[PDB]
Amino acid sequence: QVQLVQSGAEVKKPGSSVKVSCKSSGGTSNNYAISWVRQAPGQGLDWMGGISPIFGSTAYAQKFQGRVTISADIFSNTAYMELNSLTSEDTAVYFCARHGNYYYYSGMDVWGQGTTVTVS
Amino acid sequence: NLERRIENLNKKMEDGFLDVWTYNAELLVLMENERTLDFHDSNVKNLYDKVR
Amino acid sequence: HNGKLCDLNGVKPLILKDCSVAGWLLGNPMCDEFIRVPEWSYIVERANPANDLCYPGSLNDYEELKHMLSRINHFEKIQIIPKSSWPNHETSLGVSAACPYQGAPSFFRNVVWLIKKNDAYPTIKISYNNTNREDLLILWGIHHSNNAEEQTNLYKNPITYISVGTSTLNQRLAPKIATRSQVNGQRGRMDFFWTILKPDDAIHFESNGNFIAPEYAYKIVKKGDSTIMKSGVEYGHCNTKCQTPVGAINSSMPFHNIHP
Amino acid sequence: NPITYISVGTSTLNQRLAPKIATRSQVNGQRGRMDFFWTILKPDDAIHFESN
Ligand SMILES: *[C@@H]1O[C@H](CO)[C@@H](O)[C@H](O)[C@H]1NC(C)=O
Ligand SMILES: *[C@@H]1O[C@H](CO)[C@@H](O)[C@H](O)[C@H]1NC(C)=O
Repeated sequence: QVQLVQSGAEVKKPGSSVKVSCKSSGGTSNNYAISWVRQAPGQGLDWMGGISPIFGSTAYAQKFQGRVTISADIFSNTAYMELNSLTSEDTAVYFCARHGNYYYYSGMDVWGQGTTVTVS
Repeated sequence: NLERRIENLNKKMEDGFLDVWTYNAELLVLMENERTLDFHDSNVKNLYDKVR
Repeated sequence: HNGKLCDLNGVKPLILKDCSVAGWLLGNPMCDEFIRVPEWSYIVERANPANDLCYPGSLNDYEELKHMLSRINHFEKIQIIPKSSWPNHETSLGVSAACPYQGAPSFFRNVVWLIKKNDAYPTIKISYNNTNREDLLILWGIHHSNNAEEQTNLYKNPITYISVGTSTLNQRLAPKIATRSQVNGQRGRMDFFWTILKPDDAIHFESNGNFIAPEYAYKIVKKGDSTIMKSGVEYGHCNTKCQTPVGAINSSMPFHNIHP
Repeated sequence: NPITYISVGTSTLNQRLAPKIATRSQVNGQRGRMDFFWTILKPDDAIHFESN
């Protein structure tokens, strides 16, 4: 089975940047799309983007375009998400989620445990 | 015990040659397995084309 | 690569700078930075280090010793024979201008050049039992004089020997009193020797002259993966997982073309 | 004899030895050592031993 293991929780100041990884353990995830979904406290899930590394697609949300950087490592089976220019609105719980195929239309059946980022 | 560099040289030479030949055997098996399965697929397609 | 030497998994390397492995292990006066050395991950040496053996000569099986230092990560130096263990020999006059310390003549610090005392040189019969639980690197030497006048002026005995005996070592030496050319201002030579003393095993030294007696040995307190790096690159105050002589690699690629 | 030697000589071997009379650690209950030497003697070739 494949389990997605993320990095620990991050405490950041405004104006800084946070980099969150998502290591695919128990098998590779280079042939599937790994999305990055955040969840604000008291709000719903929000899509930030994703990367399909062997397929070569790196997608971003239009409300996150130019501010988030999502990259993947296919030799360590790790997908990364770097978010710059942190404000108090960027406080959320950040999930990596593997799709059912190479692209983003399919359901996200494998999820990471989450990474809580608090900006203060 | 005063010939550790030459011993390490011999060990690394023989281990490297075994690694090269292990890589050669494994890669030849993988490549010729692809060529064999594609050869069978081409034979079926070629018989189909001959009848067609 | 970013072209700096880093720490290998958080362990600072031993960067000898202008010192050599022989000057470090024999205790060069121009290497007193490295008298007490913590645990290293790899050894960095220059391609042509200036602080080699200050007195001219050689260290016998120097490359075998450097091969054993690719499997040692930490030395803990101990004084196996103090300088108070030579009451009948002069432990203070054994200096030379080829090993200068702040403009004054000096000598190697891990070994003692024993000169005659009271115009006499009694036969040394000393032993050291390795009561420790790990191996011991013991370095000693022999001084090859220039003429018989130097031999009577330094050791009072014209025909001297050095006998070193362990469980697996049987050594007999004699000085090669001859005419050499001046290397580093000195016409004499010094052949240095090493052995690895096992636990519960003794080393026995016997000589009546030309003895560069050991004072400090090295306890091999940690073994593991190590190397001796030939690199002129400065330290970078950084950590890494892969290190080359020209600079560390921080990537997950299956290949690189940086350094063999 | 306090100062002894061993001289071994063949067509291709020229050997002279002397005992290393010294103090050393006990191995197998003995503080003496024995260095053993070997050679391959060709046909129609003699080996000569000299020692005191
Ligand atoms: C080590 O990796 C870090 C990652 O941030 C990088 O900044 C640094 O330059 C690397 N060091 C070397 C010597 O390549
Ligand atoms: C060194 O000490 C051990 C234990 O103290 C002893 O058994 C051994 O004989 C000694 N080795 C010598 C005298 O070579």
